Amino acid sequence: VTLNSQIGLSDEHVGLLGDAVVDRASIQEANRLLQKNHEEWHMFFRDRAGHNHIAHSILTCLALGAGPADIQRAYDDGVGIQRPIPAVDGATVERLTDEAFFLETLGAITQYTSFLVFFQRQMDAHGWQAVVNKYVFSRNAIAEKMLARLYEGAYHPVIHLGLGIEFQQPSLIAEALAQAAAHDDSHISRLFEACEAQAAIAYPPAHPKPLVQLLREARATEAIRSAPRWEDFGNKMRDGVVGRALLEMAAIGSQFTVKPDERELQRRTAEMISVCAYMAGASQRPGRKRKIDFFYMHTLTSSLFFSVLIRQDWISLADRVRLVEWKGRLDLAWYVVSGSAELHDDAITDYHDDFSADMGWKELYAAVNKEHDDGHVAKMIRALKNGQEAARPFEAEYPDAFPVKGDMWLKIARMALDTTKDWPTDQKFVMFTGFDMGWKIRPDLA
Amino acid sequence: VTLNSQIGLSDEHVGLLGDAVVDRASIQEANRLLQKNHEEWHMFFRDRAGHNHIAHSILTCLALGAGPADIQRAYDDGVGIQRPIPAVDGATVERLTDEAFFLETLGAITQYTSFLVFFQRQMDAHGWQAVVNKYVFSRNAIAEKMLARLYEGAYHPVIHLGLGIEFQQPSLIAEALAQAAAHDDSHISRLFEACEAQAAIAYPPAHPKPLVQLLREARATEAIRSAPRWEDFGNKMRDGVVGRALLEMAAIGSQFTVKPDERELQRRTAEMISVCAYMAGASQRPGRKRKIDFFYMHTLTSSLFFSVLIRQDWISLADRVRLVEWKGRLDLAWYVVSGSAELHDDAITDYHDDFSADMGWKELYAAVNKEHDDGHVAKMIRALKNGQEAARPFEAEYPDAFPVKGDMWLKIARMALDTTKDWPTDQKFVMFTGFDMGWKIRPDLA
Ligand SMILES: [Fe+3]
Ligand SMILES: [Fe+3]
Repeated sequence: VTLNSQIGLSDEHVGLLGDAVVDRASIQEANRLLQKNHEEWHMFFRDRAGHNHIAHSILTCLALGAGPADIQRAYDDGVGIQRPIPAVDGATVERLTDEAFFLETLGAITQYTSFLVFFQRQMDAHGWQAVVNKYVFSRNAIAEKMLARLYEGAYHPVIHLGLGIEFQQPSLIAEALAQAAAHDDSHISRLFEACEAQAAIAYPPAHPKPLVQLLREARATEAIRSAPRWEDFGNKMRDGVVGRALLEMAAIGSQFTVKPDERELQRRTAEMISVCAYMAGASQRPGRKRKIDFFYMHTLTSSLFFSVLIRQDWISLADRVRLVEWKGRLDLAWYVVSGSAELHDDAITDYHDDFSADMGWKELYAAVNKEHDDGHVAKMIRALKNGQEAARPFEAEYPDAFPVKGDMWLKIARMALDTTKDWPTDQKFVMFTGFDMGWKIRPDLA
Repeated sequence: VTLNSQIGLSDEHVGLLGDAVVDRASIQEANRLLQKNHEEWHMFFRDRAGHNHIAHSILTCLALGAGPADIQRAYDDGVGIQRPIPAVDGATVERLTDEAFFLETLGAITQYTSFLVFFQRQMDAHGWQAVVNKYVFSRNAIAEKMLARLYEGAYHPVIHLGLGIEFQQPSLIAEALAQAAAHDDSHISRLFEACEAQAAIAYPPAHPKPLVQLLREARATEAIRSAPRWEDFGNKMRDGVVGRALLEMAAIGSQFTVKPDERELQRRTAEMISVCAYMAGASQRPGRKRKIDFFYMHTLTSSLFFSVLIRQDWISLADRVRLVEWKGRLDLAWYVVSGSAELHDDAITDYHDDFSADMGWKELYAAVNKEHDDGHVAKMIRALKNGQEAARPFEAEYPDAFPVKGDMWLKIARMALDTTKDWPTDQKFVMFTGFDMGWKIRPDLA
């Protein structure tokens, strides 16, 4: 029992946004449940596509004005699928200090408990800021591995990492570092390194291209669009993009360069958020019902937490610039993984539905704090608010790099609640909306 | 503030070519901008492929008949990417007299200012002719490391040096010796030495083979054509040519020897100039557009500065031949790095475009002095002039070693202006034309 491994929320740094009052009984109700999830349940409930969203739903719902029972609502929904946490092999723990052992242990889902004990015990020594800036931002072998593993599994470790920095809870930061260390490899490091590779020789992008301009250039490149197959299934990123369209995707991804200025870093960070929302909202089929993509939304949810990192004064700006660059390049990969679906602006500009035809951010916050899900729909509307705010200082100055502007933000958030209400968790979203097969076999899609 | 460290231009030696009248206001205008670049901006703006062409563009444009507002143009266009010059570490400076410290400090980009201060203070002592003939042509440990470093990075340090000996400004010669000292190593030394190595045991090339003959045999050698890969990217030379085809490529380059005659020195110097222009003008794709290669064009821009060296009386003739020798042996390595693109004479004999179908050397000079570029296209046309004149007394006697002859010199200089007018600096040339990847991912190539 250490002060780090205890999850204690404080009414001081509670929410990046801060546009909602938090019922104080939730904070005592949240910590009580956050501690259970911290020492009872496995982070990975399956080996593949397994993530313990219990903490993410409890935290994000809170920052949107959650009640007491609404916090219990998040724990009760995601515990029905939750599996117990492995034991801690103390031999691995004491051995994880040797650089040779830490690398050979990476990829062990069953060793998550051991990695958590290690990062917690190392945080009790040099602090949560020193651990991250030597296991993530350090440019040595373990860093250049753990850093890519934060983007693994649809940016789920880097979402865990961002929350622990938002509410300042080193126990959470320990989990994210352990989650990234016990993740199966998706070969996405091979894409990150190649993208920063020809970003050296190829010079110079005098006028940096908008990220949306690279999205269109991606879909036209048939080798990229043809890289994912419905037969690849879970290994669309491993045995598809990275496996077939590596050299080609890196050619598009490399052209996304963030100049090392702070306003420029804020500028391009918002560009990624407008693109992510544009991806989840404009991936609709003319003629069919509106429905969001399960992996396009994960590009959006994670965008909010990259605004957390660029504000941290304890990360180097090159690393802060590196986090947005690696973010934007891996998004163009996921856009192809879902099927590179066609994005037209008419669906988001012309969207109406009586249920939320006049709801505001607050009403959406309220209506989302009570609905039963894994927390995904909540995180969407939370990021779309942040995307609206962080883009506005720049929205008018470059209208060609921001496809989502002004009122489109609220529209997408409304579409997020409409298309997932009165639907089970399995049938809320679609998996791979760019694949015509994804809509055929599903009956609820019509 | 020393007389050597002050860039003062005179109307006595203003251009190796000298076939253009120079607006005398430009000389005063060029001197006010070369000094800023001499004491404000870093020689390397990035660690890899980073070079300060501001001095190169201002110098070449001036000798081409630049006006006052055209000298400012070159500075105005290159300063946007420039980064601040590092500080000088005085301990390094005072310790740079010890041979051991000099050898350990090499390769430190952050110590360019320190090397520049050391080479300037040594030129204030024994002169500019004495500093170079003891740190370059001295056959000791340092000079043989620095000489191979003068060819690093596509002959850019020797481009600075050639510009320093041409206009007689010891401040520029200091920057060139400090740029080659602070350069990263591409392992091209291990190719230079193995070139001269079997150029001793193996004997004797009775009738020396032309340099266009060694190109073709190097492309047929599948073990040389296959060493560079698209994944190697930046380090195509370090971890590709020398990394894989060191022993092989050394068998081709060593056959390029220069007999120590003085007419043989200018006959083999002009043969390199015609071989280089043959690489940048014939590297086209039958069916696709016309566009030069970014590294083949660098082999031609440097040929003029090797015409500055063989005329220097203060360099020994044995050292003036080894320069042309090493130059010709590294040019063979760059033909392979770009991809050993097929060179067919038809592309430079049947070249027509209305924009410059009838332009002479005086109009190309006029138009290139007003086009906004890094200075590469102005320096292409200038080297083809020096190549037309110095190859003319040898063109007809050996028509089998001058693949570009007569009117072909003027067709390539037109080709430079057309394919690089109306293009941003990033899209003026292609990077690696022998690789099919280089033409696929670029949309402008059609
Ligand atoms: Fe998720
Ligand atoms: Fe250059």
